[PDB]
Amino acid sequence: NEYFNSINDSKILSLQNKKNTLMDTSGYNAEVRVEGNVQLNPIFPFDFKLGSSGDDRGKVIVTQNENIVYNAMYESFSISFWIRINKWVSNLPGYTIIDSVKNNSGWSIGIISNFLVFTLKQNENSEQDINFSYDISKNAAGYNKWFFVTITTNMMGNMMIYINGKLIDTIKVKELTGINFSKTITFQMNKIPNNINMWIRDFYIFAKELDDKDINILFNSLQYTNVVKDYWGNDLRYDKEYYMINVNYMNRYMSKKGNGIVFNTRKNNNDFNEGYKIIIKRIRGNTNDTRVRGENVLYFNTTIDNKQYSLGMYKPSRNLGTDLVPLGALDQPMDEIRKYGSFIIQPCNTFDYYASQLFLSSNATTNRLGILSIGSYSFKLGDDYWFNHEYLIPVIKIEHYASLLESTSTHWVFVPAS
Repeated sequence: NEYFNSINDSKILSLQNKKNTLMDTSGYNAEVRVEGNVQLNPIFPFDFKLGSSGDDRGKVIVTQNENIVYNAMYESFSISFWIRINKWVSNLPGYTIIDSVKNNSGWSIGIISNFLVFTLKQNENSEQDINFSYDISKNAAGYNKWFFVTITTNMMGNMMIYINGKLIDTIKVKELTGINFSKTITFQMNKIPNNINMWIRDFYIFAKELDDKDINILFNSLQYTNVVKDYWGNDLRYDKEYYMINVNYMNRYMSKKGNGIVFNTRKNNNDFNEGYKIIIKRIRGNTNDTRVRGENVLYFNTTIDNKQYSLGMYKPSRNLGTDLVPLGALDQPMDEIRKYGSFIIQPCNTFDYYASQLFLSSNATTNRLGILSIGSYSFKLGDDYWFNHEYLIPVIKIEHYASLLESTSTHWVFVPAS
């Protein structure tokens, strides 16, 4: 795969984490100082963490050698990295997160409100910037997911910004005389006059202008595709409590009536703190390392009252439709769970969310009998006696699901109860 090699040749700075230490694996060997409280993840993705807290707070400084800066100080360059910010609310005040400016000239990345802005500066008067705005409708609880930023900048060409491989906003670079690029880049959360976290990982800078096919290769090479992710982009894990949500129904939480699992309307969308939680339990794995991966056969438990149930098929009070059968909370032994409560997970990640599809399994094997979806149906549950009622329920389509195989009503996400 030379495509990958051709890009790496142009790499002037590669801020990676090896041996539990931040360093420059570019080969040009930059200086990396780690001041303050900077958590460093031992587990992949070997990310490093920073805060907005006062006093001793995290600071990472990187100093590049004069020779290699001077050459690339006026031509073409790109910046690419993974970022995550927790409680990135829409009313958030302005912050500078990554900054590379010495004497009123350079480049600077910052976040304010629903915007992540990238400024280019020459002097104290004039400055040209590009930004990415997050869709507040889709992210009422805050844009708290991991996302991969890529900024290409050609000095007499174009200055574009990418998120997750998708081009977002693009503007024309202005005449910038007297623009001196600093030899220092500082990762630190500094407020702007008039408690959040930030995770960074794989901060690369290139000496050329990367194209669409290059960016998207980079994006895809820099993730484990077969590791299913939670809502925020972290490795989805077994034996961990999550809130199970359908992509088409982000304003519903999970509840129970009789044997039936029923979805209900969230009171608010500040937090995800509502309804019953589930735990994912493993059955069959190509690997056995706590992480949930594609083609793993699995099942779901959940503690409702002081009992613990497992999600599994049941016979509804009347027929809901052809080949259609509801999923519910059942107190069933492992033999029943293998017949009627096992699923095969497949990751499905888009620009909007990190989700997954769930296929009904045949006797806990990877052979597929159906697909887990969601719908509103009229039947009896619990104390219901006189009339049928409409319930929004999880439902498995059996045998013929090629239609639903592409529907976003089959995309499920998992939000931790942290």
